[PDB]
Amino acid sequence: INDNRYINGINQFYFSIAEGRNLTLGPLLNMPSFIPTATTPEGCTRIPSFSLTKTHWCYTHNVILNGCQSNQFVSMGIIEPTSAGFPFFRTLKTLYLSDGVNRKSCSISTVPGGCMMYCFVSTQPERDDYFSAAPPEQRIIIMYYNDTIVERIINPPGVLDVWATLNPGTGSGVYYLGWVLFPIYGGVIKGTSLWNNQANKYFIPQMVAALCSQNQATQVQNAKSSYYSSWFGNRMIQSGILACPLRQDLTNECLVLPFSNDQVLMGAEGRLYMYGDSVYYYQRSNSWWPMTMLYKVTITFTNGQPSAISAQNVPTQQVPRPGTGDCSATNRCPGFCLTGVYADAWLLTNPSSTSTFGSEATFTGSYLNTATQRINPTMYIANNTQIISSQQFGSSGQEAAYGHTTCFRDTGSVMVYCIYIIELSSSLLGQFQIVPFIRQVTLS
Amino acid sequence: INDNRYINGINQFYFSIAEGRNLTLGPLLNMPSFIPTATTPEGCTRIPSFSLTKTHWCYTHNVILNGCQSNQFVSMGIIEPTSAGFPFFRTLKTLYLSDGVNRKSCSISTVPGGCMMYCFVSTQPERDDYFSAAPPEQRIIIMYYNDTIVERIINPPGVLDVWATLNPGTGSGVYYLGWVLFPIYGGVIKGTSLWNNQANKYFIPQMVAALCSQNQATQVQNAKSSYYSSWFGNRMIQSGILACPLRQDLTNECLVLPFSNDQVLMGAEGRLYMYGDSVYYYQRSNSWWPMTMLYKVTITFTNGQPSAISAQNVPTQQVPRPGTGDCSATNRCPGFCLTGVYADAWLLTNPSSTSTFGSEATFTGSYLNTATQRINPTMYIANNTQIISSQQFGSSGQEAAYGHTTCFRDTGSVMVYCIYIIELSSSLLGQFQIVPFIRQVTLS
Amino acid sequence: INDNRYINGINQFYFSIAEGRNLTLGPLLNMPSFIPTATTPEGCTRIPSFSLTKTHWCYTHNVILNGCQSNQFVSMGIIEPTSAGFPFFRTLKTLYLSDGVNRKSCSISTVPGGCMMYCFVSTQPERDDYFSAAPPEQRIIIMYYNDTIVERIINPPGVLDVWATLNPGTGSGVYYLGWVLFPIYGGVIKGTSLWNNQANKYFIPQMVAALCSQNQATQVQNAKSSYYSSWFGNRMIQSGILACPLRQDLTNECLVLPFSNDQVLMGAEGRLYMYGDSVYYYQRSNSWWPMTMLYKVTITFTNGQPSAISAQNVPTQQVPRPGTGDCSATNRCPGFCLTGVYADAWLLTNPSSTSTFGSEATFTGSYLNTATQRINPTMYIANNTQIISSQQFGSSGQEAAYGHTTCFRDTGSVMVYCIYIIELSSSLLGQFQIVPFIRQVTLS
Amino acid sequence: INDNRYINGINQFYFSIAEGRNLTLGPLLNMPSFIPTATTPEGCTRIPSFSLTKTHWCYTHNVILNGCQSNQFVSMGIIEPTSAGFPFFRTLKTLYLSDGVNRKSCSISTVPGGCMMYCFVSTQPERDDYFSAAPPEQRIIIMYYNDTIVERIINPPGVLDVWATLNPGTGSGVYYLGWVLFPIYGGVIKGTSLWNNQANKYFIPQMVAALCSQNQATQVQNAKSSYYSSWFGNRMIQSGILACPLRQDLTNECLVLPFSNDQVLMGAEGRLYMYGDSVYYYQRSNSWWPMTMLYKVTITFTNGQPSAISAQNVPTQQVPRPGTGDCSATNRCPGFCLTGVYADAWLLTNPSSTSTFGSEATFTGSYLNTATQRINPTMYIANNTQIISSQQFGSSGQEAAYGHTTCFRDTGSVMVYCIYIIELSSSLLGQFQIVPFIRQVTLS
Ligand SMILES: *[C@@H]1O[C@H](CO)[C@@H](O[C@@H]2O[C@H](CO)[C@@H](O)[C@H](O)[C@H]2NC(C)=O)[C@H](O)[C@H]1NC(C)=O
Ligand SMILES: *[C@@H]1O[C@H](CO)[C@@H](O[C@@H]2O[C@H](CO)[C@@H](O)[C@H](O)[C@H]2NC(C)=O)[C@H](O)[C@H]1NC(C)=O
Ligand SMILES: *[C@@H]1O[C@H](CO)[C@@H](O[C@@H]2O[C@H](CO)[C@@H](O)[C@H](O)[C@H]2NC(C)=O)[C@H](O)[C@H]1NC(C)=O
Ligand SMILES: *[C@@H]1O[C@H](CO)[C@@H](O[C@@H]2O[C@H](CO)[C@@H](O)[C@H](O)[C@H]2NC(C)=O)[C@H](O)[C@H]1NC(C)=O
Ligand SMILES: *[C@@H]1O[C@H](CO)[C@@H](O[C@@H]2O[C@H](CO)[C@@H](O)[C@H](O)[C@H]2NC(C)=O)[C@H](O)[C@H]1NC(C)=O
Ligand SMILES: *[C@@H]1O[C@H](CO)[C@@H](O[C@@H]2O[C@H](CO)[C@@H](O)[C@H](O)[C@H]2NC(C)=O)[C@H](O)[C@H]1NC(C)=O
Ligand SMILES: *[C@@H]1O[C@H](CO)[C@@H](O[C@@H]2O[C@H](CO)[C@@H](O)[C@H](O)[C@H]2NC(C)=O)[C@H](O)[C@H]1NC(C)=O
Ligand SMILES: *[C@H]1O[C@H](CO)[C@@H](O)[C@H](O)[C@H]1NC(C)=O
Ligand SMILES: *[C@H]1O[C@H](CO)[C@@H](O)[C@H](O)[C@H]1NC(C)=O
Ligand SMILES: *[C@H]1O[C@H](CO)[C@@H](O)[C@H](O)[C@H]1NC(C)=O
Ligand SMILES: *[C@H]1O[C@H](CO)[C@@H](O)[C@H](O)[C@H]1NC(C)=O
Ligand SMILES: [Ca+2]
Ligand SMILES: [Ca+2]
Ligand SMILES: [Ca+2]
Ligand SMILES: [Ca+2]
Repeated sequence: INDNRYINGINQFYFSIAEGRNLTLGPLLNMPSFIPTATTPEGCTRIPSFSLTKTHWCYTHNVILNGCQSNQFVSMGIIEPTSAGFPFFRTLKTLYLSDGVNRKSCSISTVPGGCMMYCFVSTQPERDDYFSAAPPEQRIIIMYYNDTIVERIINPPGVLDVWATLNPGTGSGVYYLGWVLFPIYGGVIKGTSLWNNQANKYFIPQMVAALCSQNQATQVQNAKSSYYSSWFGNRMIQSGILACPLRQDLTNECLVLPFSNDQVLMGAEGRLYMYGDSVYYYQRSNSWWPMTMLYKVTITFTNGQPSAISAQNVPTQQVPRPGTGDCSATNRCPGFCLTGVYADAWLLTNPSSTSTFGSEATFTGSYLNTATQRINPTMYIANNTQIISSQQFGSSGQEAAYGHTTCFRDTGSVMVYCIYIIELSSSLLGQFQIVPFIRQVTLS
Repeated sequence: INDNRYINGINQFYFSIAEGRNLTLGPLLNMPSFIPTATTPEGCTRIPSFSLTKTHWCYTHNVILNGCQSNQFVSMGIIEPTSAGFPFFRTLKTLYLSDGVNRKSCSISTVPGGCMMYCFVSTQPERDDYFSAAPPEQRIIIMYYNDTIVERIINPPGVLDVWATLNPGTGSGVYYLGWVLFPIYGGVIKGTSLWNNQANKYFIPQMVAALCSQNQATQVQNAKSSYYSSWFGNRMIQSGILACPLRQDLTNECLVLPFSNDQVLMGAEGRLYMYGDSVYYYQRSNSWWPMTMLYKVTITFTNGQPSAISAQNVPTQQVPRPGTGDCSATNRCPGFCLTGVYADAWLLTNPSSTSTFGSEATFTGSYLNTATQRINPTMYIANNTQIISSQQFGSSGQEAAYGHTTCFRDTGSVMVYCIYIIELSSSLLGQFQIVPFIRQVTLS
Repeated sequence: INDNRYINGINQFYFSIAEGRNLTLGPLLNMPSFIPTATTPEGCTRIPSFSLTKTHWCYTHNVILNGCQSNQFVSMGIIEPTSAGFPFFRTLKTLYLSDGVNRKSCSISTVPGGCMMYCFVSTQPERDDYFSAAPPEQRIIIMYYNDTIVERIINPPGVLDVWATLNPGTGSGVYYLGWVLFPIYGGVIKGTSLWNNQANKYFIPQMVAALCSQNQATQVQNAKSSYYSSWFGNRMIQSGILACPLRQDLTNECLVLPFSNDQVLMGAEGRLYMYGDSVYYYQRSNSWWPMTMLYKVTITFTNGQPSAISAQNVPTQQVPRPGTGDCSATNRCPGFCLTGVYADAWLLTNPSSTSTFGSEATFTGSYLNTATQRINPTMYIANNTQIISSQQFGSSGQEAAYGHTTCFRDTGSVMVYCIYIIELSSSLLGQFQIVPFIRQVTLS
Repeated sequence: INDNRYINGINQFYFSIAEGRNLTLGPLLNMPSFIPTATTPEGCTRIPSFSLTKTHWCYTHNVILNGCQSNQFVSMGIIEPTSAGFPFFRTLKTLYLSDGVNRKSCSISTVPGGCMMYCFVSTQPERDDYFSAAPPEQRIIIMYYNDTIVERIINPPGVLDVWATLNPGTGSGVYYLGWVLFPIYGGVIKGTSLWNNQANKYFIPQMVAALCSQNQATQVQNAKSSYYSSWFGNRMIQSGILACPLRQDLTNECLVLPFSNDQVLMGAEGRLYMYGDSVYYYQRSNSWWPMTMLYKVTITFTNGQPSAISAQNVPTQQVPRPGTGDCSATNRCPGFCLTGVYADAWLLTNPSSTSTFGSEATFTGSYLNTATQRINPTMYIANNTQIISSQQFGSSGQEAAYGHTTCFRDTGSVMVYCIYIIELSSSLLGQFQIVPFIRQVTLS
């Protein structure tokens, strides 16, 4: 179990609104990395997922032997203090799922006594998945600290003949009230109930108006069209949550809960968080709006089962991501787009602490500082409109990809540490080196 | 425990003399590295030690937060096959000794149910250790797989007032007949019994004559002087073995067994191996002879206690190491030298299988292919006089340091794999990145 | 162990009713304090707990680095005579629980061979604890004189879903018939069995009638309402006792025994005492009645387990405490109040020695002599209606807070000494300086 | 024993000459004080002595019940890290020597397994001691951690009829090569061998010339006269060292070793230190030169017994002390003086590391910043000519007295902490409150 110094400093808003204004990033600190490196120049390690809870943490990433176009590495352990005062992620178990099953886009989550991981089995190019009317096989693997492993092929209702494809968001899932929730996304088939119930719905971030040159009627029209991709088999690209009861005999008990397209952007990879008793969702900006999308999620239970989800966006115009064409970091107008990168963000302040939800919110993470290239990885702290602290890693031109950020407090020294897991392009070993950067978020 | 595919393919001579002639190195294979990386540009990870036995493996290295001038990372696990057929070193436990005790030059060894590690506590520059008449504190830490940890300060007899300094060789120790043996080295004080019993002794490798331009009388004179260093407090630089009975209450039961200077070169870092029931020793070439030094060690027991050791050198003139001044890779004449690098080698063939010990021996490892710089890491297979297979890693100029090689056979596919643990200079994260390269040693 | 001069003079009523009338306080005596001071102007040391038994004493207090809004200091030792004749509390062991766990409101008790301490883990403002339906984590730490330490998270039955919060009373617990008893208090949830069984119950001290201007029917109505706080999450503020069997593997064996609200006032901090074989309870006056509340407790065992407690109040109208608003030291009428200070009192005379329980009782302690401010610390001796001896410490305006009093007799010189542990506001080092004042209670 | 984080960071020069230039004092940190407070307004606690060694620390001070014109408190324990990273001096044993023997001016020293304390028995005003030809009784008490206590009255040779008085310097003694060394001082009788061998000797600090307005011949004449006090019975006020072999049956084995008056100023209180294998001495400036006096001491052994001592002064003109009349902090000219205060200093840099001994030395401690009053306690870091960092404690006018400073490094976090034990005048409890201030000495 995690050291006494951390058990009470996990999954919470660490600073008050007032303190958020005076936060700065400290130096990067050196700890033994718990994320394995490739041993060949061409080896590819990508798509990390990290979940940290009161008792322990779970980590996983995909490994491809030659180039990035597989096996899945899983790790679990605890956090303990070093003589220098900062954390050391102590690995207590390692697993390497290598058996011919092409598990991809995996999301992992901590569960009592272990880790639960959700993946889909890839057997063809992603685009092909959207055209085929049949969805890929879905699997959830439970790995207990006692070395028992139980993998199950799941068939949640409302998937067959509704979703042409379904993928985990790769971002971490969370254990909530006895259920394990994972972010999901995919393409929905035209004419289905889901498609019809979503017809004419769209979402436009609160701060777009002041930045978009188009008029309200034009924005609305374009936003509605941003949820359908002709390139991806003419499907409605949908975001949602997969709720699975913690059981070892899962078959069709997991539930697919899509977000209303009136509250969320075009479906994309994502991540789920827990701040106190509240669930939050991060949605990759793979559509027209290039800014960090975070939402407070309200989950409704009907007869002990998740029945519906509602999302409330934390309005911002900060931390853009690189994109292609008319959907770069400089875009501000609605339209159909299918480009971007995963770059989640951690809320250091409570958005509900303000009279108007998210009026003044502070968050931290990493982002690729450039308009269209996956370059210049930069760790930062920002509020709704400005970056109040940042530090680029490496020299300009340094290639990078996804970034997963997680923060926690050591209740002993009373300092907050954040880990920024970044896929870095390496010239020595492997295509990428996934690095768990760690530093302190200093108040002052 | 290690998978059934490896339990019977460890610590043995894998090929016959005839087969050794047709061995070649296969491609480097990509597996998730079990050696942790640094998370800052200046973080320094160095001095690895690796021990692999029938049941499991132990690994460790030193971590310094800023630059390479500390904490000690320890790891243990097993080996299991991947769907591609090659090994995956599965970590089952990690430890990070971080408590203010500056444990250095650590050597680790597998023991039933865990790992036993031997280190010395550094409190001043190495050179200062040789001048002070008092030796540094010596410690042996036993780490059981059940998480029990027992560290002891040891005071073996014949150390105080005999050795000005004593260090583990950093290379792996071995578990032999109930005792854990570690390679050691240091400086002996003038006028001591050890010094007197070693007076006038010297060793000249069998193949030096044909390569050295000096006459026999001159070589002998210079060789005798190569065991005394005026730079290192005027001490006799001695190599030896530390034998410790496997106990949890060690105090003064461990025994210091020095090698006779008539059979070994000037003391240096080293490593111990087990090939069947035979113990072998690798001695770093930190003196005048720049070639790989391997010896078969004969251990004598008197009353259940190791009482003396004898070494028989495997005569070679292959695989040189970079050195400074008149002691570079091109040197062949005896004289005092104190320069070199650690680069052990694994014997793929049995030296005793030939009528004349080591007349035709084959070994593999890595070496820095250059005369004086620690550059051009190159993995190879060689016999007594030639390199019969090799492959440089990276582009010329690539900096590197130590290299620890370990080979084992998968008795299922019947192929031999060797892991080359190499300290590589990295430009991205940390001063060095210790990489566990792995490939196959192919017969044909 | 305590010196022979004290082993037989602990936890007893030292004077007869007749002698109690002629008791006066002697000068304060100077002994080396056994309570550590802060080393910074802002350091905060508060909330002491002190337990003294036949063999030894246990002491503890909370330490907060900046201001009083943590770590827990623990100390244990014995009492021995000085050449001047008075006591010296000799510390034989010190401990500083500093590990990130925010242990608060701790109560300590002597146990054979050590100390047992009970705390709760605070993670949010106190008021928040009452609103959340989940109670804070509860912990009991046993610290043996042999340096073994065993901490356990306890989950006594009848706490979850009954008590929104639960805290130790901070006053000392006592070792009784193999069980360690601690005073407790907190908020009970509406609709629970406890709440229902307590419905319509109330307690009005025997001497209130003659001092209250309201009529009997009005007093009764207001008293009933004094047990419910809308400010503290609409909970019934309850007082009680936590009984824990002396074991090192405690989980759910400790028992929560609430006092009947027909015999005790609104729940508050408290302390348990032992006078001979009788258990006594002190209840902080945090409600409407501002006078010292002491009760003789009768404990019932069913099958070797504490099953119920009954309290009999020692009727007084002496020694008031400062309070806010209509609940100051001058208040005498029932109503809802949530203000006051901890100020226990030691009974120098046996309340049962009189035909009518407590008809003539004498006690000693400290109290803040003022109506609404925590000012003017004053040590005293008093009977049911008057203060018969007193001495203010410092000059008027001197700030102070809690006061823990403990008396014992030196059977050698035959004199009674009392220690008054008082939190004093200091201008030099720290926010408060907890001082163990000591003097004699003279007969004459 | 001390935590692993400190065992290797004690009694050493922590910084290089270059680093000494960039040292600053950090904030004062709050830890539970290990020095007991008085419990009455008039209680007097004074004259602390503190010794810290690899394994543990020893502490002691004098306690007088009424005013400062007795009993002796002794404490011993270890150092361990807190969750905030800084030290906590954990007391493991306390003792209170209270038995009618007036032990004064005690100096304490750590010894293997305990503490050895040296005191003299006062029976009359100090001045009377100098006039009486008979010296006061001398005692050394050994207190082992196992609670065994052995006190002995000692009669070292060369004391009777030579020294009219003899006192420990109150500063800590040190354990050196099997002997416990304590600083001493007193008055020598006219006509004795010591007096004759010291006749015409004098010492003038290297930096006095440039600051003194008198000529060389006048300075020399006045300096010679500064070693004789007509006020103190016309004795030669001498400084020295008392060497005692670590034995439990001491009688006349301890040796009185006086310093040559050609290398040291008029006798005064003092302290002994150990930096590596070197012994250093601090001499209170109770004579004409008001600046910090530190000397490297060379001890000569003849037949296993200390036979002579030699002192080499570290030349400075920094950190003056308050004095009376023509001997205030502003004085610079030789002459007879008998005024000053104890204020030792710790060397953060090695004086021998410079080509010219002490040419650039850095030290830290506390000093009363004023010309003639014991006021304005101020902690500082200084070099030979300037104070490069300082912070006054309290508001101007704050009375204080002695200051004992001790520094050590936590080899885990790699930071240096210094404890400044200062006698502070308090208005609340006791005449003085001896406070163990602690902070970090930051490099940068
Ligand atoms: C490892 O821990 C898991 C989690 O408890 C154990 O799982 C139990 O498995 C049995 C069937 O094999 C179920 O009936 C239980 O309900 C499971 N426990 C629950 C509720 O999670 C697993 O058995 C453990 N490994 C072993 C066999 O030691
Ligand atoms: C985000 O942070 C920025 C920078 O701190 C805030 O901008 C400052 O706003 C204050 C007004 O309260 C001005 O006094 C400063 O001059 C602004 N800084 C500058 C120069 O840009 C910004 O208001 C924050 N956004 C919010 C309100 O969340
Ligand atoms: C080491 O390997 C080399 C290369 O295989 C051996 O050299 C060969 O020796 C044979 C004689 O048996 C010749 O026919 C080849 O022409 C040699 N190779 C060349 C061209 O260098 C060498 O003999 C081996 N060393 C030993 C005997 O251990
Ligand atoms: C310190 O004293 C305690 C109190 O006796 C010892 O506790 C015992 O612990 C063992 C398990 O470790 C139990 O089985 C015993 O019942 C305990 N004794 C009882 C009844 O209190 C503790 O072991 C002592 N410390 C040591 C190990 O020397
Ligand atoms: C508490 O103590 C007071 C003071 O000693 C008692 O009051 C005295 O009562 C006696 C009657 O027995 C009178 O003779 C005195 O004049 C009273 N003292 C004064 C002047 O106040 C009081 O009775 C005691 N309370 C009890 C009975 O416990
Ligand atoms: C506490 O420790 C001291 C230190 O070892 C013990 O002292 C020994 O006392 C005996 C006589 O009583 C001597 O003969 C030994 O030489 C002493 N030891 C030495 C060399 O220091 C002391 O006895 C211990 N306390 C006990 C009795 O347990
Ligand atoms: C003690 O410290 C002072 C302050 O750092 C030193 O004075 C400085 O000396 C340098 C020359 O190397 C000048 O450049 C600075 O201007 C001086 N500081 C000032 C303005 O006073 C002083 O030299 C040090 N004393 C020594 C040499 O030990
Ligand atoms: C943060 O720093 C600013 C600038 O000094 C200060 O005014 C503010 O009070 C700080 N915020 C808080 C309340 O911690
Ligand atoms: C190795 O290869 C050579 C060349 O083909 C062959 O002649 C030889 O028999 C082989 N060695 C053995 C016996 O495996
Ligand atoms: C206490 O003092 C009173 C007044 O002198 C005296 O009458 C009484 O007897 C004393 N009490 C006892 C019995 O000790
Ligand atoms: C100390 O700080 C000064 C000023 O920045 C810098 O020049 C110097 O190198 C530092 N000293 C060292 C070597 O640590
Ligand atoms: Ca499909
Ligand atoms: Ca040495
Ligand atoms: Ca609650
Ligand atoms: Ca005298």
